[PDB]
Amino acid sequence: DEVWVVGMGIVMSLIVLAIVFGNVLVITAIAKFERLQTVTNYFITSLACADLVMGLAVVPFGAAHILMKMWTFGNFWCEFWTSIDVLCVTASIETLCVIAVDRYFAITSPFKYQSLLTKNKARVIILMVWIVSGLTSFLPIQMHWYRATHQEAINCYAEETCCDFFTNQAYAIASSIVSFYVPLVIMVFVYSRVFQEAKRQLADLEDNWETLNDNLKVIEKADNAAQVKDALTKMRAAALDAQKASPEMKDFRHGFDILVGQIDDALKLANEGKVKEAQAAAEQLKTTRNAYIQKYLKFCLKEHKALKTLGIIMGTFTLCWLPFFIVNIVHVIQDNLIRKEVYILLNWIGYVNSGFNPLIYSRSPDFRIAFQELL
Ligand SMILES: C=CCc1ccccc1OC[C@@H](O)CNC(C)C
Repeated sequence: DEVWVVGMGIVMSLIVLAIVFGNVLVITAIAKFERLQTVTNYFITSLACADLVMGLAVVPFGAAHILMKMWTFGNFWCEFWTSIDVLCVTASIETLCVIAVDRYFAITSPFKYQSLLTKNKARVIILMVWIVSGLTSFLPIQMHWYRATHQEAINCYAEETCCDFFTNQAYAIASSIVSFYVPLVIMVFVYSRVFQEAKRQLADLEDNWETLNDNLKVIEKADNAAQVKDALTKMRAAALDAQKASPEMKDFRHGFDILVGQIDDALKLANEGKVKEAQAAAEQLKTTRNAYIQKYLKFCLKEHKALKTLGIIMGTFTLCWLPFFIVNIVHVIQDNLIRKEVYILLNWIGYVNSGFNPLIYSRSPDFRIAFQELL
């Protein structure tokens, strides 16, 4: 008893401070800096604000309730506590779904994400998500929908006792489906499509830079300047195609301008060149692609890091909250399987998850620099 009452208190307090500190840093980095201020970062700010509300008005009260013997704030301020608890989870999972949809709308069809998905549209989307979550969270709790249809619990709904959820079958199933299981399917499908499509765009650019290496390696330094025209004609077309398909747009466009100019110098205007400049210009092309791989690999690595960073967050959320939501479905199909010991523990797993988001953000170099220049 003596060891538990202090160890649990220390653990919960450390979790509270970790959640508040991390989410405050994540919010401040977006809200104060200018380098990282975009629609995806606006959605990140919405998620961080939801998790901050979870760490402020949900986690400490649940910790006090589990640490103490009974509620203390009254029969009211317990409906609000549960409402805010459900709202934070719903507005986190739906914000994650919006993030996945956004990262699908900016990898599949660009030139529209920079024209329609503006700051005003991002604000509208996050407001819509928050209002939808509020409508599906507060309204059932604030009235008789969440009440249980049996008399053992009714003692804990009044007379200033208890704050346990006491799930009723209909509301439990409806909330576990609408709030979590519906967003967790659209979310997973959309993000899996994003990963299936991102590889394709990388593959399209990789092969465009393959039809140049074998072109340069095989045809240029063999013979018959006539076919050097054929290789260079193929080289120009593939270079132009890659050029046709954030400093990325500026840097890549100017980079391909140099490559095309070098290609034209290799094509010359007084042909029969053979050795005097066709091979000499070919060697310079070898420097160009050797100095382009560095930029191209850096960008591909950055995207495969940025996407996997969001993949970890969308994976950490599932691996933390799904164990709880797979138990709520058990409590309705057949009771007496789980007592109120691992139900609290599995629930508290999702509570801890609110602090894992800022640590995952530190993996991204863009966020890490903002964190360092803020502490
Ligand atoms: C289905 C359970 C209620 C619920 C619905 C949607 C999101 C989260 C939900 O519950 C997770 C915890 O917030 C429960 N909170 C009470 C204190 C147990």
